[PDB]
Amino acid sequence: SLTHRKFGGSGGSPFSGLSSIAVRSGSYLDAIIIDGVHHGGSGGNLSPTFTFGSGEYISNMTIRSGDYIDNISFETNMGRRFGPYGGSGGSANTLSNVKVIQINGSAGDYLDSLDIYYEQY
Amino acid sequence: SLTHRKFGGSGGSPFSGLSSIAVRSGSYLDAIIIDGVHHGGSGGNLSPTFTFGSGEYISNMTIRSGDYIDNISFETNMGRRFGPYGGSGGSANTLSNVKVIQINGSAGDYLDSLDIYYEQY
Ligand SMILES: OC[C@H]1O[C@H](O[C@H]2[C@H](O)[C@@H](O)[C@H](O)O[C@@H]2CO)[C@H](O)[C@@H](O)[C@@H]1O
Ligand SMILES: OC[C@H]1O[C@H](O[C@H]2[C@H](O)[C@@H](O)[C@H](O)O[C@@H]2CO)[C@H](O)[C@@H](O)[C@@H]1O
Ligand SMILES: OC[C@H]1O[C@H](O[C@H]2[C@H](O)[C@@H](O)[C@H](O)O[C@@H]2CO)[C@H](O)[C@@H](O)[C@@H]1O
Ligand SMILES: OC[C@H]1O[C@H](O[C@H]2[C@H](O)[C@@H](O)[C@H](O)O[C@@H]2CO)[C@H](O)[C@@H](O)[C@@H]1O
Ligand SMILES: OC[C@H]1O[C@H](O[C@H]2[C@H](O)[C@@H](O)[C@H](O)O[C@@H]2CO)[C@H](O)[C@@H](O)[C@@H]1O
Ligand SMILES: OC[C@H]1O[C@H](O[C@H]2[C@H](O)[C@@H](O)[C@H](O)O[C@@H]2CO)[C@H](O)[C@@H](O)[C@@H]1O
Ligand SMILES: [Mg+2]
Ligand SMILES: [Mg+2]
Repeated sequence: SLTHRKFGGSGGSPFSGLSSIAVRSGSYLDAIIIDGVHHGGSGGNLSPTFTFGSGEYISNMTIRSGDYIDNISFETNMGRRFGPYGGSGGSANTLSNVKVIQINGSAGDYLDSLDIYYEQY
Repeated sequence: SLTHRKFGGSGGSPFSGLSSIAVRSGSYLDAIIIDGVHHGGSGGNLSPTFTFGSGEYISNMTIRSGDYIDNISFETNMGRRFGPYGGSGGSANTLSNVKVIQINGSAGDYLDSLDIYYEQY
């Protein structure tokens, strides 16, 4: 059962473990790069890195996928945009009015799949 | 209390976003370093970095806390432990028979709070 629990006090500035994202892309997502950790292969070209602010999170996202992840775009709650990066294959699926918590997946020479954990609002 | 969705195909090798953890600690946790990214202050002493292996996840965790995070220790499904790090203040809470998915929190000069996202078995 998926859940969360908070320990500690009320001080400080919020942070997420998911602190930055970049991709390598061409026709597909060759790689997704999460906090600088690379998942996938070395093809395509490297995107800029998106670094989240305190309290900033992915609120909406569009993922195109087939056998692999074709394309990623997202928007944050601060209205900032990442992508689209990738190609035009697959079909699109969207998350709307969410808070993304984690990005897991599977990768080889490319990014095969994503398993996105999020809160739905 | 949260959900997940999968996108893409069945190829490649699985990965988890949460792949390394270190802390700075004294009396409290001054900081937590997740996938290399520093959250918190510059006090205390830097712990070794725990780098997760293939198929490894936190299955047991004990956090002491009050206004801040006083102490952390955890064990993985593969029997590999981190800590205890920190002090003996606050009060203790344990999660067990879990799979930790993400660590968020809040931090200033110290680690004020941790929000642990997990599957509960
Ligand atoms: O993102 C995957 C690759 O995209 C491009 O590769 C294309 C290539 O441009 C095209 O001639 C060929 O027919 O298809 C491949 C993809 O299957 C990039 O040039 C590569 O760097 C990427 O790996
Ligand atoms: O998500 C990537 C692409 O997945 C499918 O393409 C497969 C195709 O099904 C298979 O016959 C061929 O051998 O491999 C390609 C991927 O290289 C979708 O049909 C495409 O729309 C996607 O771009
Ligand atoms: O991420 C896409 C696939 O990557 C790998 O497949 C490679 C294979 O390792 C290599 O020997 C061959 O030359 O190219 C293929 C990619 O076409 C993984 O082994 C697959 O599981 C992934 O789907
Ligand atoms: O982990 C927080 C800090 O713990 C110690 O600081 C102590 C200090 O040793 C003691 O003299 C004072 O009375 O209390 C503070 C904590 O409130 C470490 O020495 C520091 O490096 C840490 O930042
Ligand atoms: O988690 C850190 C400590 O939090 C509390 O101590 C606070 C106390 O609540 C506050 O009134 C005072 O001003 O600061 C101290 C921190 O030194 C818990 O009572 C302690 O057990 C915790 O160690
Ligand atoms: O993480 C503990 C707190 O760190 C900062 O608090 C500072 C504050 O900025 C400074 O003016 C004062 O002198 O010291 C405290 C540390 O106790 C954050 O601003 C707080 O939100 C955190 O709780
Ligand atoms: Mg408490
Ligand atoms: Mg400050």
